[PDB]
Amino acid sequence: APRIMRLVAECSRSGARAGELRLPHGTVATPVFMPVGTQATMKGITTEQLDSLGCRICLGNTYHLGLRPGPELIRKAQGLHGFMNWPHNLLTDSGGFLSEVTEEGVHFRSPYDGEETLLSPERSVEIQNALGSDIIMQLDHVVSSTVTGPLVEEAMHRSVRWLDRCIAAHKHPDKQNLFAIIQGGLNADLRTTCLKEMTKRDVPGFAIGGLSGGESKAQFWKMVALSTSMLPKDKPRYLMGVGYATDLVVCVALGCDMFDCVYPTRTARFGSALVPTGNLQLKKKQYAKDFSPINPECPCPTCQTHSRAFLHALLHSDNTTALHHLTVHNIAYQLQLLSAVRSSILEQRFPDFVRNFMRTMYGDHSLCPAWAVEALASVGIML
Amino acid sequence: PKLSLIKVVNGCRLGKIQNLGKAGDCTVDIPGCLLYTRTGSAPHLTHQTLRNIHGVPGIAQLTLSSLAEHHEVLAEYKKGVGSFIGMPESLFYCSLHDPVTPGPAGYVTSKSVSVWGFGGRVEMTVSKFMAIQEALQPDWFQCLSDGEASCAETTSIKRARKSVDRSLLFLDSCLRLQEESEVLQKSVIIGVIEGGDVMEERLRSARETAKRPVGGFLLDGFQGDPAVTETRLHLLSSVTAELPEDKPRLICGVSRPDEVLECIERGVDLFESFFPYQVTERGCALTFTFDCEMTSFEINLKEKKYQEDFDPLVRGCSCYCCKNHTRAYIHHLLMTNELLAGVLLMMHNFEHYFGFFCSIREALKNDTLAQLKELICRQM
Ligand SMILES: Nc1nc2[nH]cc(CN[C@H]3C=C[C@H](O)[C@@H]3O)c2c(=O)[nH]1
Ligand SMILES: [Zn+2]
Ligand SMILES: [Zn+2]
Repeated sequence: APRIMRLVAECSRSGARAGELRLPHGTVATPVFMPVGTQATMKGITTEQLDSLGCRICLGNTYHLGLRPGPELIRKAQGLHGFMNWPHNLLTDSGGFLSEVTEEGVHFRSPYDGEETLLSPERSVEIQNALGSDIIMQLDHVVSSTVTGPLVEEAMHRSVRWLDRCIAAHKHPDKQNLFAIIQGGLNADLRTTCLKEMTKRDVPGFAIGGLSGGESKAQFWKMVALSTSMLPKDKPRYLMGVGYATDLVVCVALGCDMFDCVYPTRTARFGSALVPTGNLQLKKKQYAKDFSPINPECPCPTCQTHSRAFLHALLHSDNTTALHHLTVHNIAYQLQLLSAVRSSILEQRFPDFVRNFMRTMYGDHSLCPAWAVEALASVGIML
Repeated sequence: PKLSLIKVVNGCRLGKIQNLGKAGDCTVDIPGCLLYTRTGSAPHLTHQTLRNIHGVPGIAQLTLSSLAEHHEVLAEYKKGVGSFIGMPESLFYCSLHDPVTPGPAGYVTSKSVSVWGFGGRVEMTVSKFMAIQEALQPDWFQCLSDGEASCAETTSIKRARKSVDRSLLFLDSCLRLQEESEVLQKSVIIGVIEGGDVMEERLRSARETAKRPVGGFLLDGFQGDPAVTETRLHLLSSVTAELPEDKPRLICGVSRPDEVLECIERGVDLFESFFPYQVTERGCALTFTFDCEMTSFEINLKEKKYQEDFDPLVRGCSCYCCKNHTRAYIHHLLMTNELLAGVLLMMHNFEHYFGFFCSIREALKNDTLAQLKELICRQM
């Protein structure tokens, strides 16, 4: 089967990978952070702005589109690409993650009594076919990482059976790429079983699921490392729900290629702007007379044009443009960070880049998060 | 401000105002509109999305009500409001109040006038007013004035008489303060014509203010709901007949296309552009033709008939929204309370409005404003 990913450079020290994805709406360099496009439009960012930031792939919430405007209208609107006028790539979820799960599928009850809606694996593939996204996600049985017991194993085996049902229902692999989702929770044995079982399927890509749900950071990166150690080297690895800057840098070192998170789009609404030292709380009065940009090294329209003081003024007004400015910059920070990570991999200086990123973020290495020091040390990156 | 009139047909002044700006190399065509802003920003539009609109006026309107509470910040910034808001290339006329959210009346005295912003009320004497303009450093700025003689309540004749003398006292005080400031000498003060609904005081306000070396005139107190009444329309013509032809005439609170044409016939040059903002704030898009609550100039995109309408807002429109998105997409953004709707609607409603003012100047060159006026009013 044709590979959708080609590795361009690898870190001789760690598991960092630089590559590019061949997708129906253009090629995407990896590692790549993928913004949730459904929230960016809700944030007042047009297609032209998001394209100007260099974003060549963004997410779409299948469940959100299932409520409004529904798969019937998206299909009539020349897919989700034509509906929002996005010229580049799109990744949609299976839409299954108020909901009961049986072998038939995920069940949604109607509010204040009423008929149910059953999202089966076949229904999910059909819904994602109407959206026309370039990457589609398997319907999986998701249990939270905080839960323990028999449901974890019950959800993992069901996720494998649903993967086979999605593969059978997916009749156009030439137009859409189906990804499997590694479950198995925080249990190393169950996850190894899911890794051994799911990697036998001919899917173009794999995703690491069931993580970033309140579990301890030690259990987090070790489940990431177990996943990347058993996932195909010549296929992309997608870590779902990870967007914090340190988490991205660490998980790239562990071998992840794709990431998504609503984090950059949300903190922009809270007045926070992402910077190499963390974040600026621009709503606070300490920036009322700060006549410098958020980041002079940031290429986004906000930093090339406006000061922190002016953005502080808008945050203390009814201007909705204050959210537009920060959403633009916060997305640009994510794309700039991941492209800087990629350049370090191509230039064989990823560990030195990680040491500099950690030093700028936390200061002395003894102030770095303990989980990140161990995770980076497991792949030969010392601070 | 060197004003040059191309011609005057049926009372409409067609021309241009040259020698404007810090460099003196700017021109403003009359009749025209000013870019409407809130807290130094066009609503829903960053400096990036603003460049996506065709025919943006070269002069933008600022309001003291949205910026006075930022006095200390702009004072420490020293470089003026245009550079502060990242719009140093545009001209800026600072008016006193915001036309859509002006605040409660009854705070005007002979010693101070109040404006309202996001943080609250800002009381400013003539000294504080000129200190704020010295920090904003606008190209033009409305002088401190008493415009509360014009209200819905039954105003007294003495109250209309007071607004003339009070605004004149404010005018002469601002001119003494401006002459004592190096920075404010670069700005152009605009006289404000008051007098309420009393014809005698309206005429006296126009004659007395014209006797001052102001660079223009603000016609205040003619705002009408749902539009300018016939009593104030006749009041407006009597005032403009007393004003010099060599200086611009500005009006506030008049932005709907039907009253705009009525005021252009009375000799009014520059208008605010807050009407396309109001159309946007109710999820509506202007669709009225000019070739050759909600009004009939617009459509409501929250209506269920646009669920599957994949046409643009206006066929043939060259704006970003109409050339890239559909009514179905706009209707969807409004149902899900997404802020892109306010962005995409404001882009179209500004482009439609700015193009409507192009048709006014094009029709004045062709002496066909009566046809354009008939086409506007036929859609009501
Ligand atoms: N389909 C799907 N989408 C997903 N998005 C994010 C995750 C992974 N994080 C979620 C999984 C369990 C945790 O409680 C956390 O809330 C995921 C998944 O495991 N499956
Ligand atoms: Zn930036
Ligand atoms: Zn348009």
